[PDB]
Amino acid sequence: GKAPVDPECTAKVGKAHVYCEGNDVYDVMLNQTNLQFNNNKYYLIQLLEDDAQRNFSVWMRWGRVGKMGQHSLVACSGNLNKAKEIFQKKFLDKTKNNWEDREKFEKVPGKYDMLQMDYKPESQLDLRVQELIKLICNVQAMEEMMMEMKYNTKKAPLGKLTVAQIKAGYQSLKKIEDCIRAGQHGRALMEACNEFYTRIPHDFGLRTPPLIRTQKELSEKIQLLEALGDIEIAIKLVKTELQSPEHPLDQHYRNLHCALRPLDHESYEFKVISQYLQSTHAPTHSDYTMTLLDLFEVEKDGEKEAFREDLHNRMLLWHGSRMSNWVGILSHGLRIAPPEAPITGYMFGKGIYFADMSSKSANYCFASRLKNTGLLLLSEVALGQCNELLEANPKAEGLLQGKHSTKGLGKMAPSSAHFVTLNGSTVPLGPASDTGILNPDGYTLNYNEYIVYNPNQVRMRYLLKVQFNFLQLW
Amino acid sequence: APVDPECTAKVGKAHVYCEGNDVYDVMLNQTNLQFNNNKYYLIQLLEDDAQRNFSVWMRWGRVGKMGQHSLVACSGNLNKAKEIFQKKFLDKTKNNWEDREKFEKVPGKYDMLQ
Amino acid sequence: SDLRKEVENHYKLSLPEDFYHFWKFCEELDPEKPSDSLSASLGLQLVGPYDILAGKHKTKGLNFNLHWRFYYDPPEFQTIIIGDNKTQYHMGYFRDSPDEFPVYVGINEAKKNCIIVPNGDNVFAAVKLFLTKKLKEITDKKKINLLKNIDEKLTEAARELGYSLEQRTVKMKQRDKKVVTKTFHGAGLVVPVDKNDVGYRELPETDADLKRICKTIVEAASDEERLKAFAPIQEMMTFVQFANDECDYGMGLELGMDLFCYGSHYFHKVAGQLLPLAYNLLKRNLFAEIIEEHLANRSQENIDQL
Repeated sequence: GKAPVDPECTAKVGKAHVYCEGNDVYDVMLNQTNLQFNNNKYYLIQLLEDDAQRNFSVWMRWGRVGKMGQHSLVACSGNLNKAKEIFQKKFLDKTKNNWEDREKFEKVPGKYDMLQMDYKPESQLDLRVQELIKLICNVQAMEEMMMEMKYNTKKAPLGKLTVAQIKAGYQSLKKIEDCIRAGQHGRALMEACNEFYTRIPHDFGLRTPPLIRTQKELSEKIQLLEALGDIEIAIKLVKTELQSPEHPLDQHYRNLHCALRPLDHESYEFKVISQYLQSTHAPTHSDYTMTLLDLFEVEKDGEKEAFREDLHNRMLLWHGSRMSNWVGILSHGLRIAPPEAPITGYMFGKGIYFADMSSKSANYCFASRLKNTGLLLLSEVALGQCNELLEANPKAEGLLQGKHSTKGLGKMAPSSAHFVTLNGSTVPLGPASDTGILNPDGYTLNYNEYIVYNPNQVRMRYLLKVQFNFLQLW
Repeated sequence: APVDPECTAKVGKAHVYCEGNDVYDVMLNQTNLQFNNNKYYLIQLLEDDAQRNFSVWMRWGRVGKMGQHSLVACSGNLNKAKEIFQKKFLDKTKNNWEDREKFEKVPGKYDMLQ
Repeated sequence: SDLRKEVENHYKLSLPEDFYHFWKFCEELDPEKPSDSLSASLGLQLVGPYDILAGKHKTKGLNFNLHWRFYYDPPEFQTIIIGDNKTQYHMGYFRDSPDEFPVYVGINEAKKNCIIVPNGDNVFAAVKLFLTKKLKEITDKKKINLLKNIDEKLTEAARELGYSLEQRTVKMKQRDKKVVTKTFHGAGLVVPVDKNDVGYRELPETDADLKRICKTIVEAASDEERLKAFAPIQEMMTFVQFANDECDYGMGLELGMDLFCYGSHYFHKVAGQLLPLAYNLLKRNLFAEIIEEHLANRSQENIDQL
């Protein structure tokens, strides 16, 4: 794709380009880590030829990942052959792999590993959908969030990654899961951790990179990788388009390929949805309120044929996520976790996750005081017969045996006596009350949650535009 | 006190800046046979002809060998370049640049070439 | 015993037996003013529930959650002895829950720092440690005989009652194995943890980086700059919500505590949203009451009899 030049080479950012030849783009990033000996270092290499004058150069820059480091610019006055030689020689020295056949890369212990990078207007639409698309399709905000994913929360310091790089990361998490499952904290565990930290760049400052020892860190790493994938899909979706759009967002909307229609505030549907939002605000999430500003009808192509209409127990359940990634869902729908992803990160397995209490799912929006706009999606989910779970058991999926979804039994939850109906789907109104489920052996889940596995059992139905209103801070 | 020919990335196209006593070009040496230290360090400020556009060259290593070098560009303002130069000289010698004349070799710091 | 139940009814807390035995000890030392029996010698004062023991509460609105509650005394911490009022040096029993006995006696200097230093597991240990440390601090020899005599009485009383005099006892080292994190106060958190490690998870930020976050926020030059700078607190609070929803209550317990330790009024509300709730989720309702009342009225002068 679009090949960017490292901006840090100020002497060449505007007069020079990264070299390419078909497949082979002479740009590469290497990472190494060995917690046994506490190495965690990167090495970027880029061949740049000037645009204006015929002159090639090799740029190298190295240091601890996150902390910018020592750089070198070697000019050649157009000696492309020597420069390419130097490039390949250094690549081999640092990797033990030849550069030209980069396709068949094999990392070796005690050497750097490679990684893979991404380097007449009649705007006819309802004004409300226009505001929605402009909100979610704001490329500036996506860039700013990506920059925050490097300098605010150091999860991806050096840059972005590819889908396949994420898949290799998942492979390493699988190896970590296998290792940890046997509770052995010796040498193999340290090497597996080395492989993880090699594939996904982290910045530990100086404190020896710690061993991944419990399930919580596994799941956190998994969520980090998921956020990486989300950013990747969001930037893939926001690709701009030409051909007389007179409002490029209309093509972006086609890319959503999902009808989203404005609803009137006085319609039964709007009022009932507001009732459901308000009645189900958990009392233990009282640091903020939420107001329903607007509500949009959802019609996603292909989902109708897939819905398990035959299955009973159909209810409308929440799903929250940050303002930016929603563009992906509306174009592709919700997906089960990556198969290559370790099962043991999900205390009750993979699949699609929903709540019936607005604030619990709403916590996954990460709205802010400065940025007070968030979205909650409502979907009709045919749960069918639920399997009842008292205590965490990541293996819930084997226990289904004919059931179609899992229920995690929370202390606080609405009782079916208050349930209402919307278009023949069950709407589980609150308030939450005690459910008389308790555990005389272990802990008790704070709140119920429902998980489905077949993607065909979800049908998105309305998208909620929500003002999160925070309060006094001191 | 010639501009280093070994700075291929900068030779030919610029003239080193000095001011009388204060010569912003210098080579320092430190030999210490107890620890087998024998290292040099050249520093050079270079000015553009067209605009006030300056560069700081540093080069250091074991005597004779080019070792390593760094280019810190200061197209912004020559005063920044003086800051880098003088501050680094103090860091490396424990002597101020304005007071460079009265140099006293403290152990483990650079002396210059007389 | 007949004067004990009114004491413990006032505080809604149970006090260990060494407290009352030390009351009887100080009574025998000085019947006229047992609480201050060590004040002429050591410059220390018996306060708090000893105030009830002294009947000095009979002059009187009386809020015992604030009585000698210094600016950085966490709700777990019940002040029982006062020293230098210049540094607000003080010693107090430390209880993790209103239904348990104190785990040890800690000391803090509220005008100096927020750190609570263990000082034995009972008031005998705490006073002996202070006495021994001062004995070398005192630049004199003639004015020491009194301390040797009172210390002799301390040692004989502790021996007779069967109390260890070590600064860190066996039970404290056992609790330390149950201590999940220090949380800027250094005293440790005790939270329920089941066999699946459910009950606690660590903060998304390191302690040093948390202190740095607090410094950069509190030092912001305008409210708009703070709101822009507030993003990490909002994020950490959202993740705290996530954790509490999954029964890892102690995380929300810990974050508020750090803000409680930081001391800025800009954090009074957010801590009041985090710390009481966490105590409610942990069924420590009295601590929620204490933190509500303290955050609403957190003063630098706290003797309720004035």
